Amino acid sequence: NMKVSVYGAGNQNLYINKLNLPEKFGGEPPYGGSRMAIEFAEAGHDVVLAEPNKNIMSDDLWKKVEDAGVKVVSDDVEAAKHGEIHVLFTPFGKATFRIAKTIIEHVPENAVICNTCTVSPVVLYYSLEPILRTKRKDVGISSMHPAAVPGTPQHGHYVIGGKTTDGKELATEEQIKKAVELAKSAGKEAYVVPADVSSVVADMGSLVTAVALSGVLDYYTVGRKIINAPKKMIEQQVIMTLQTMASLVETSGIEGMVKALNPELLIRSASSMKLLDRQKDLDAALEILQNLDETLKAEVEKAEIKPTTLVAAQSLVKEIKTLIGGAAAEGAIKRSARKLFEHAD
Amino acid sequence: NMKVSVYGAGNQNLYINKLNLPEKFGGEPPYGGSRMAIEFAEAGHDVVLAEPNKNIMSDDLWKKVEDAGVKVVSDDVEAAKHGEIHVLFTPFGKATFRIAKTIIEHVPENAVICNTCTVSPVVLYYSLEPILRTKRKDVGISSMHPAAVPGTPQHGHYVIGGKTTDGKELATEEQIKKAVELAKSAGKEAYVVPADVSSVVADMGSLVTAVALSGVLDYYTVGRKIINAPKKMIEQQVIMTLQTMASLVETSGIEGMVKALNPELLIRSASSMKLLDRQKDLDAALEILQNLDETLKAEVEKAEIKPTTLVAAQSLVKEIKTLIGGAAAEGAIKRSARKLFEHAD
Repeated sequence: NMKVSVYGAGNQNLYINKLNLPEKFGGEPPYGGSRMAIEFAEAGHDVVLAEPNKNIMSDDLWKKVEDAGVKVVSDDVEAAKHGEIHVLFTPFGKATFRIAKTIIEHVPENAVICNTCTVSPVVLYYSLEPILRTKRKDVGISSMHPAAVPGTPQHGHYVIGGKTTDGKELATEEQIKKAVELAKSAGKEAYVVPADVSSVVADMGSLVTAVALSGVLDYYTVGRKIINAPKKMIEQQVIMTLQTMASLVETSGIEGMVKALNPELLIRSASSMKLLDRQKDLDAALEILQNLDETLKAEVEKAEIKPTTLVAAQSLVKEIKTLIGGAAAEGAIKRSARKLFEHAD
Repeated sequence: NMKVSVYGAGNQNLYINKLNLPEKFGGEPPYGGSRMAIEFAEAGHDVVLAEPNKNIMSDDLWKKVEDAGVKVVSDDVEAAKHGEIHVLFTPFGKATFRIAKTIIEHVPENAVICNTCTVSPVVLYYSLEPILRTKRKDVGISSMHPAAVPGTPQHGHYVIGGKTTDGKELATEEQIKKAVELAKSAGKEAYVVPADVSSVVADMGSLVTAVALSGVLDYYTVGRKIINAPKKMIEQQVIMTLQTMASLVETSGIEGMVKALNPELLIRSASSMKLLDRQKDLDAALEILQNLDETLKAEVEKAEIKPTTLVAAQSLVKEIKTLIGGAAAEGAIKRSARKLFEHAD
């Protein structure tokens, strides 16, 4: 049994009407934060749900939350005192950071604080870092990311943030094991993933990840089995294309990156790469690029390709450490990681 | 009419046997460099072809080259003196750079030197830069990249490198206009593309570009039409996923990046993104990820996720300029652009 505090019930009007989820995906309301609370309560845990606004959910939905055994409070500090694990199902932007900052002072010894989809745990860690580093060295940052809308049938799993690909531990092993056991007790598959990459595998952007990965693996097969390109050459091409596309969107936006890449041209080039006898990814892609929206094509036409300095980012991280280093290098790196991960502003 | 010099006939055994092109794509031999020479000669241009090794092509294929009106020399310096435009259909690695360095001394005033698929024009420019900057300020670097194997039916176009996304001009407008007119006279579509990105749209890696772009545009549609996510949020997710994937391959290789991303997990997450009623790219991707080669899965299992510091590269370029700047910043940037673009080593 665990003490669990969940923050934010979920905008039910959004799930129900705007996304039309009960019709499009399945399950029944409530969805989101309250649904996670329900599930944790049903797992036999001691669950508190903090929600300042009782209007975001029908009274009948409230009843289902309480019926599950969840204690509903409107005071974040009260949930802060309760939980050994704290799950922020809280709005995009300032609100998440305000709540985290509010509870950090009050959570009990060794509590772990977890993001869901509205924030990166790396950025949440940066926002609490002055506190975590002085007054609350015991508190962990992790994630309890559903990577699905809780209450829909797609929700069979949780993404939990562990040690970053840089080796930084944001939470202890104990803390991470608690989060894992929480996900499992609710009948979900638990995935521990490096905390920096959790967003990449769990947010709505995971559509891009999965499509891009499929193109990489397709290219890897052609390169190994048909062209016989050395491993390092295939990797260099992989890095060159994805890094260029990322950096073009970073300076110029989706429209500007499309202006630079030219989909018309891309159809021609990528045609020469039909070398295996079924490449469903390539076929899909060529089709999609052939049928660009006429008004998208019109934005693209008029887009500016802003100044872009195309570089291998890890090599540039290496350069800044050995050339300037110390506190100024760390400052540059934290700002640039923040530019990468920060969800809203 | 133009004087044109092409370097490298093309390994005919490779196109014919190893890639089985006449059977798989069409056309007739010769393919490659000699084929470009043939086509330029047929366009009514004064064409020289430099090839040190007469064994790389059957005597009957040689005959077709000469029959077209191409003058065949085995001396690079002799082709160097001839051409106003110089097309390097030359091997991966040292050989391309050795030839470029050999001809640079001898090409006539205002000549333009062009890469094809074995080299990036940015890296070719770096290798000649001490010369281009002192003795040969008149010489241009561009590309004449077929983005297809010349002699196959897929070859209907040329990618020509113009001003870089950073604003650097590697060749004059005159020089670029010559290259364009060359491509057109051969009946090809001419695409002028920023020279830094030419590789990304023209090399074998353009498979990854086209697949990844299709996932980006799919995600852009869901985000605009279904989720109603603000434009900047969609872009931030786009940057975050592609930049992470690039940098994971950069430190850890394809196997290590797949170990970090977890395709099993990716199937689950990306499932929640089936929101439009036909997403052929997503469907292809989920399929591909479900059916990973058993021995690929085994490499992935044992792969190391090396230290990776996940950052937005353009933001980090901005940091190095304002923190250190000058000659040390330029050195760091050139090395990191070189790490990105360099095809072989």
